Amino acid sequence: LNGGITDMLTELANFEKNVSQAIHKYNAYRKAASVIAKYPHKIKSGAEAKKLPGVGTKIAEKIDEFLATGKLRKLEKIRQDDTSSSINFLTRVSGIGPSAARKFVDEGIKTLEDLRKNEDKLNHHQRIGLKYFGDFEKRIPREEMLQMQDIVLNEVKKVDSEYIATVCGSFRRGAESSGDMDVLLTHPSFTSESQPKLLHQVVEQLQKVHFITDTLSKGETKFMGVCQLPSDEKEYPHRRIDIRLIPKDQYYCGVLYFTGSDIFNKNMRAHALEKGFTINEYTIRPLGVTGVAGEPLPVDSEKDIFDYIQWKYREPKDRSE
DNA sequence: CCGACGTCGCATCAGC
DNA sequence: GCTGATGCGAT
DNA sequence: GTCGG
Ligand SMILES: [Mg+2]
Ligand SMILES: [Mg+2]
Ligand code: NA
Ligand code: NA
Repeated sequence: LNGGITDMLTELANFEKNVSQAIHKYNAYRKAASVIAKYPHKIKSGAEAKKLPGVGTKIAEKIDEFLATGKLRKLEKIRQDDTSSSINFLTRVSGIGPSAARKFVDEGIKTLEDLRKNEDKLNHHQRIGLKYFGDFEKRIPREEMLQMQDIVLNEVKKVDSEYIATVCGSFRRGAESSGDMDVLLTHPSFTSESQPKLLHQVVEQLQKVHFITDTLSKGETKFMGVCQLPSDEKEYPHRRIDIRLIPKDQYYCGVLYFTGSDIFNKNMRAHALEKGFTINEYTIRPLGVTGVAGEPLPVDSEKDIFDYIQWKYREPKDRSE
């Protein structure tokens, strides 16, 4: 329908974020690319697009140009630019954002090769991003995700049978593949102000059984790293895994948010707002007579939240929006 | 015309 | 050495 | 870049 338009907008989005360092323009282009991707008609003019929320004058004009010529002069130019295309490209390495990408490129470090020759200039996260550059862009079929979940539940329950662990993200919604694995962890000993080894013990056991292979970051509540399923057949790609330790009374807010989708949480938070409730990742709080958030409300399941805002409990599988 | 546009854990930097 | 700022990746 | 107070 409109793939050349949404690809153009997304390509424009990356340059804003990665090259121009204009995060708000990057979000503007993505919002336009979104509303256009969900629009069930081949767009015939910019004015037609201008009607969607998030498509403004400049994007209307760009669609017009793309439609008359099949390209954008500005995009063609930026694509052929050595500095800018390299800056944009290097940011595909996890841990290299717009600012590290610019410094590298300033000093002639432009490709994954140049990064290979220059490990001493790279921090821990950046080497791991480089090391698994290829793997980190592969998707994870559900079947692998299920084997990954097997290992995670087994090993956590093994460390202490009173842990509760839930694998969230698109996997929880029954998606056919996933980009990474997001595990939320709680324990009856952990509430609000309340060991700082409850997370460490889990990471430890999963390294012990060679499931977790590398660490990007780890503190007392959040872990970010890499894992790989065990292999005379072909080895599995290395995967991103995050592990979060959330207090008991915030756990179900956490589970809901990190189940997504993006848009579902958008809509739900919005519907929530009009019923005079505000839901963040931690709490659901009732907005008082003048806009004052009061106390976090007691929550013991996902359903509890869904009740408060008089919404119908939704299965994770119907949470695209 | 002009400000908002998400918010925060962790790693690491800049400054004292 | 410590403190607060900044960069990054993110439902 | 778009929106909206
Ligand atoms: Mg026990
Ligand atoms: Mg994730
Ligand atoms: Na519009
Ligand atoms: Na990156």
